[PDB]
Amino acid sequence: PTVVGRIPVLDVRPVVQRGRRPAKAVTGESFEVSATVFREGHDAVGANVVLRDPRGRPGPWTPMRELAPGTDRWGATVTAGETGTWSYTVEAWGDPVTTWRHHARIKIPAGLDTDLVLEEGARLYERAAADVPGREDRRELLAAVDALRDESRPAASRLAAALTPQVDAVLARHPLRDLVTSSDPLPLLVERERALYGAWYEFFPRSEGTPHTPHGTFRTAARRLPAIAAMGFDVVYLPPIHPIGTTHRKGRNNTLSATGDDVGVPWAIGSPEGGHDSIHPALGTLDDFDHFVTEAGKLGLEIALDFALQCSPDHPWVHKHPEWFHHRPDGTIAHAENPPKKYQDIYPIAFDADPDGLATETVRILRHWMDHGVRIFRVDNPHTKPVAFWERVIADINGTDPDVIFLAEAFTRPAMMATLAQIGFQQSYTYFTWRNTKQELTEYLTELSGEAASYMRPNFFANTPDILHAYLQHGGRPAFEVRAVLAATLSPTWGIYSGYELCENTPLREGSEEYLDSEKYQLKPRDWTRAAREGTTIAPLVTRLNTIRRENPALRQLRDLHFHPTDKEEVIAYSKRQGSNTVLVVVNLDPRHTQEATVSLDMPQLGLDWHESVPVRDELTGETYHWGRANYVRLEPGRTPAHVCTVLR
Amino acid sequence: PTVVGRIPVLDVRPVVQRGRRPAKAVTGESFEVSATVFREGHDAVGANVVLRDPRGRPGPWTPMRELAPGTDRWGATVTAGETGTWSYTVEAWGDPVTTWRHHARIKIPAGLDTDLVLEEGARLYERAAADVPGREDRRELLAAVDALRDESRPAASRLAAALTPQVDAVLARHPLRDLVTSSDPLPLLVERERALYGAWYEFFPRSEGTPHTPHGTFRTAARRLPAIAAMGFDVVYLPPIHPIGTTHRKGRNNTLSATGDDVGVPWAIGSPEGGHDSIHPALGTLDDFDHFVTEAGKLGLEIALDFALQCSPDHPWVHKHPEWFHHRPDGTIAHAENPPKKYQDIYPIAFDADPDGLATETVRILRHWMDHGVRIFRVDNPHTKPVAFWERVIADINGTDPDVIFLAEAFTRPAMMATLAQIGFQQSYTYFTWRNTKQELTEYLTELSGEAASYMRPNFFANTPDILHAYLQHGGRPAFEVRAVLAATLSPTWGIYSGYELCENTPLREGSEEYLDSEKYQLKPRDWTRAAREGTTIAPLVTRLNTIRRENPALRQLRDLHFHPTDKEEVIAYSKRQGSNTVLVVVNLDPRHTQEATVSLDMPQLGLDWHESVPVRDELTGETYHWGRANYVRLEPGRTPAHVCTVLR
Ligand SMILES: OC[C@H]1O[C@H](O[C@H]2[C@H](O)[C@@H](O)[C@@H](O)O[C@@H]2CO)[C@H](O)[C@@H](O)[C@@H]1O
Ligand SMILES: OC[C@H]1O[C@H](O[C@H]2[C@H](O)[C@@H](O)[C@@H](O)O[C@@H]2CO)[C@H](O)[C@@H](O)[C@@H]1O
Repeated sequence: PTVVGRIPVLDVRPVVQRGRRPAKAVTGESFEVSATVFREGHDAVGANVVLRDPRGRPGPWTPMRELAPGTDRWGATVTAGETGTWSYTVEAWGDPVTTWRHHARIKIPAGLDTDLVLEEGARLYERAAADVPGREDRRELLAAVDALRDESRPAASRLAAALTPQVDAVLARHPLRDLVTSSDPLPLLVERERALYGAWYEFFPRSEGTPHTPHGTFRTAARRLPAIAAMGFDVVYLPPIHPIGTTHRKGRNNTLSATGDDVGVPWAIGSPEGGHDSIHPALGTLDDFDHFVTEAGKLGLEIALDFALQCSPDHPWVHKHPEWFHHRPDGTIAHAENPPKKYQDIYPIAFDADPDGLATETVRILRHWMDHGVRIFRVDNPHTKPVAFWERVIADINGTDPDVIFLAEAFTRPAMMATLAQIGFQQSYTYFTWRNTKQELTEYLTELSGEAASYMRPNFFANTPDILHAYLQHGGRPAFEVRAVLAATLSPTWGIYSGYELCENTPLREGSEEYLDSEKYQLKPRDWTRAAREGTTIAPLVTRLNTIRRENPALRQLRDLHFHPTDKEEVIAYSKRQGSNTVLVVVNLDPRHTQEATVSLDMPQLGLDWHESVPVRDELTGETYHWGRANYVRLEPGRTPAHVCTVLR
Repeated sequence: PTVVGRIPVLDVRPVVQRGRRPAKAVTGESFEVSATVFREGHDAVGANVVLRDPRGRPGPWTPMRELAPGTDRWGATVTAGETGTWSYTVEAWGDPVTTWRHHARIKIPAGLDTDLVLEEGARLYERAAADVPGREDRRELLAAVDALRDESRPAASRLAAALTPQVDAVLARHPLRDLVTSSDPLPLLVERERALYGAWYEFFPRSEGTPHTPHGTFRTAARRLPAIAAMGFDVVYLPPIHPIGTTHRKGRNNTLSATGDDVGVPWAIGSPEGGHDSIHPALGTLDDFDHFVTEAGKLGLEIALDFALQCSPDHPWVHKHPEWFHHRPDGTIAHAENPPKKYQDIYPIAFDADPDGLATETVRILRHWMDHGVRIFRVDNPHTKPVAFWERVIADINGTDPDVIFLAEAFTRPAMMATLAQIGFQQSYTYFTWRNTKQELTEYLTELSGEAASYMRPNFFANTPDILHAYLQHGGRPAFEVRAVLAATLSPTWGIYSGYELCENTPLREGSEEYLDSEKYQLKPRDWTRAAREGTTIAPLVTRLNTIRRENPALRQLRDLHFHPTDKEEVIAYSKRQGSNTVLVVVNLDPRHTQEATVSLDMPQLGLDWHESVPVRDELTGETYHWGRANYVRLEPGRTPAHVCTVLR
C-alpha cells in the first residue's frame, strides 16, 4: 500500500501536533480547511471538504478553490455546529468536465476534430447525469447531451448548449468526480461560544465592604454585580476565595512582614481554617458563595474562579502530604519564585513523588467548585507546573464535563504558551499589554488571527493587578479609552481588572508595572457613585463597546481580520467580517496629540469595488459618514479615541 | 497516556509527510536533527539525539544545544553510516547540575545559606558519580563531593572545587539527566554516495559513428568513453537505446514528417523490432551493450539508462495491451503533449484500466536492464504518470535492490517536484538553468540546501538537449565557463549534455531554448580532435572542476553552504565546508564585462575571528592569496570566470 493516493491530497490544515491533538472551533465559528491537491498530467482537479459530526454524519457539499495561482494550495470555509469531537476530510478528484470544456472552447472554433470532441463531452455529461438525484436537473443535463450529439446543428451551437447557466448550476452542485481520493481524517474539538467570545471583569470581593465591616463579604460583594452586568460583561473573575496563610504573610505594597490588620494576598492559599476547597471565613460560608453565584447567574454573569496550585506554609497539605513539596536537606521548603519576583508567602508544589495523588486531589477540588456552579477556571501560572499534568487534568474534567473552560495565565515564552493551548486550555492570556505601537499590534494580531487560531483563543485583559503598562501610566484617561477599544475590537474575548474604568494609573515607582498600594496586599474601597456622577469613569465607553460587540457578529470572532493602510504611524485601521456584518475601526494610538490621517481601504477585502462608496455609522457617536477608497480622519485624544464603524447594509 | 511527556520534546525535524515517509541521507553525510525542548518552571534542560542503525544499535552521545536564545529550539549534527533504514529519537531531560551551578555562583558570594547550598551540590554530584563507569572519573567527582562538604574550608573555595575543568569534562561526557523523555522515532533512509554526489555526462551513441557508417553503434560509441572519464565524470546518461517508431516519426529540427533517411527521436520508443526491453538494431545487440557497459565500468563510469514510459504508435504494446492507452470514441489514441509542446510521434500511457499489469511489466523491464549492470535510471517526465505508480515501482525495485537510483526529470510546479522526491526519487532535476542572477542563485540554493535537502537531492545539468538558456545564447564561451563553475560548486551532483564543452549556443530561433539542428532529430558528428588541438573546448576547465570536487569533501555535500556579501550585483560569493575542508568561490555572473568588487567574508561563518587573515589557493590557476574580512577581486570574462579557492591548512 502506498502513502499517496490516486489523486494527491497532502498536508491538510489545520493540524495540531501532527494530528495527535485536535484543532479547535466553537459553535457557529467559521474557518478555512486547506490542502495541497494536484494530479499527474495536465488535466484539472477539484476538491471538497467533508466535515463529520460526533455521530459521524457528513455536512453539506463544500467545494474548495485554489487559493493562489500556480500554488496547488486549495481551501474552503466550513462552520462548526453542536459541541463535541468532529472530524474532517478533504476529497480530491479529477475534473474531466472542466478539462473537456477548456479543450472544446479552443478546438471547436479551430475546427479540430469537432465530432469527436462533442461526442466525448456527451459521454461525460451522461455519466454526470446518472449520479444526479434531482429529476429536473437530470433532464437538464440529458437535454445538453442530446444537443451535443445533434449532428444536424453547427459545432459552436452544439457546444454552447453544454455551457449554459443552468447546466453550470447543476454541475456546480453535482460534479462528475473522477478517481476520488481522501485524506485520513483529522480531529476537531468544538466547544461552547464562551470559550471564544465573552467580556470579563476582575474584582476582589473583600474590597467591597462597609463602614462597620471594611472586609467585604460575598453578600456585600454581590451588590457590585448589577453594575458589572450593566457594563455588558459576561464573566466575573474572582481572585482566590480561600483562607489566607499567616506565616510570611505579605504587608501593604509587597512588603515582607504583615502587621496586625494586614489581610495578605489571596494567592497565599491555606491555613488551619481550610485550603482550596474552603471559603475565607471573612467572606462568609459556602451558602453565601452559592448566593453570590445565583445572583450572578440571574444577571447573565458566569463566575470564573482562580485556581492556583500552590500553598501557604500553613496549608494543611504541608503536613498532610509533605511529599507534594521539595524539601532541602535541612527539611525546609524553598519559597516559590518568578525572578526577579519572589513569593516568600507561598511554597510551590512538587509533582514527581506523588503525581497520581496530586492529580486526583486537583480534579476533586475542581469538581467541588463545579458542583457549586463554577464552570470556568482561571489557572494561575500554569507554566510552573508540568505540561502533561495540565493535559491529564483538563482531559479528566472535560471527559465528564465538556462545558468547563480553562484560561491559562502564562506570560512566558511562545513555545510553552502554544503548547499549553494545544494540550487543552480553551483560552490563553497573551502579550497584548506589551503590544502598544501600530507595528506591534499589527504583527501580534496577524499572528493570533492566523494559524494560531486553530489552537489558541486569546483573552485580552487591557490590565491586570500585576500589569499596569507604561502606556497607561503616561497616557492617562485617553490611553485607557484606546486600549479598551483595541482589546474589545481585536479579540472576541477581552477583560479589565476593577479600577481600570477609573483610569487608575499610579505605579509603585518609575519603570514598574505594579500599581501603587496594590489591591493584592490591601482592601481597596472605591467611591463608584461619585465617579459616576462626576464623570471620572470610562464605564459608559466600556458599556457601549460591549453593546456594539453584542450587536455585531463580526466582533464575536477572531480569524477574520484585516489591516488597512494609513499614512500615519500613530493611526491604525482594521476590519472584521461575519456574514454581511462588517465592522471598520480606526484608532489613534497617540494619547497626547490629535492625529489626522488618510485611511486607504482595501475595498475588495471589504467585498466592494474600488470606486464604491459605502455608508458607515460610527457606533461610538451615532454619526454617519460615507466612506470609500481614501478617507480623511481627525481624532482628538479625550474627545475621540477612535472610530468604531459598522458598514450599513 | 498523555501526548506530551514529562519533559516536553516537540516537533522533531527533519520530518517528511508527518513521518509517513523517511527523511534522506547518504553514507558519511552530516545533517542537523532539531526539536523544541523546554520544561516547566525555571530550571535548566538538556537534550541529545539518539541515532539508531538498521540493527537498532545506538550511535554515540550527541548532545544538543539551543540554536538561538529564547527560541527553545535545540539542534545537533548527526552522520549517517551504512545504507539501510535507520531511525532517530530526541531525548530531553532536566539538567539539575547546570541549575545548581547557576544558583551556587550567586548565593555563595552573597553568603546566603552556604552550608545548605553546598550540601545540595554534593548530593547532586554523588548521584552523578553513581552512574560514571570510569574509576578515575568517579574518583574525580567523589573528590569534589568531599571538598564541597568540607566545612572547615571557605565557601568560595569549597565551591570552586566543584567547577574545575576536569569536573566539567566528566560531566560533559556523563551528565546527570533528570526525567528523561523521548520523542517517537522518525525514519531515515540512508542510501549510497552516488545518490548525492557524482558528475554526469549525457551523449547520444548514434552520433559517434564513422564516415562509412554514420549511425554509430555501441561498439563505436564506446570510443568516446575514455574522453568522458578523462574529464572526471562518474555517470554516463544515454537517451533511449530502443527501436524507434516509423509512424509520425519526426524529421530534422522537430519537423512533422521525416524524410527517408531521418533517424527520428529516441523517445519515440518501439517498433516491430522490439520495445523497452530491446536494443535499436543500428546500435547493435544486447551483447554489444554488455561490452559498452563493461568498458564503462573499467573506466569508473556507471551507466544511467533513460526510462520513458510511453510508446511510439508501432510499439507492440499498442496491439498487445490496448487498455494501456486511452482511446477516443473513434478508437484513435491522442498523441502525448506538454503544452505548448506536442509529441505527435508518441502515445501516453493510461493507468486506470490495468494498473497491476503496468506495474508488473515496468519492474520486469527495469530488472532486465538491472541484470545487465544498469543501476541508475533517468526517468523521463515522471509527473505525467501517477505519483502512486512511481511510489509503488520504486518501492518494489528498491525492496530487492536498494542501490538502484532514480532521477526524476520533472520540470513542473513545486508541489509535484517535492512529492516525487518524497515518495522515493533519489534525485531530482531542478530549476537551475532558469536561475542566472545573484538573487535567483542565492534564493534557490538557500531553498535547496535547507529543509528541502531532507527529501530532495538535486542534479544540476547546466544544459540538456531541451534546454539552451538565453544566458548561454547571449553569453558565449564565458557564459559556459561560469555555469560550469556554478553547477559544479553548488551541487554535489552536476551534469552537462555533449556539445556544452564546445560552447554550442545557436538556438532554433530568437527566444527559444531549443538548439538549432537538435541532436534529438539527427545524427550530430563532432570533430572532438580539432576542438582539442585548437583549444575551442572548455573540456580542460570541466576536467579541473571535477578534480577539485574529487579533492575537496566540501563540494561533495549539499547542506553546508553560505553566501558572503559583495558590493557588486554581478559578483557572487559563497562557501562550503566539510570537516576542515573549506571551499570559497567568487563568480562574476557578467559574461561581457570585467567586474571588480569587494567581497566581505562572514569570518565566523568560516570559523575564524573577524581580524584573522587566512591564506587561500585559487585551484583554477594555482595562485595563492591571503584573504580576510574584506577583499578586492577583479574578474575578466574569458580570462577568469571565477575564483574557486580552498582555504589552506
Ligand atoms: O501570594 C503569592 C503572590 O501573589 C501575587 O503574585 C501572583 C500574581 O498576582 C498572579 O496573577 C500570578 O502571576 O502568580 C503570582 C502568584 O500566584 C503577588 O503579586 C505576589 O507578591 C505574592 O507573593
Ligand atoms: O519522441 C518523443 C518526443 O521526445 C522529445 O521530448 C522529450 C524530451 O527530450 C525529454 O527531455 C522530456 O522533455 O520528455 C520529452 C518526451 O519524452 C522531443 O524533444 C519531442 O520533440 C518528441 O516528440
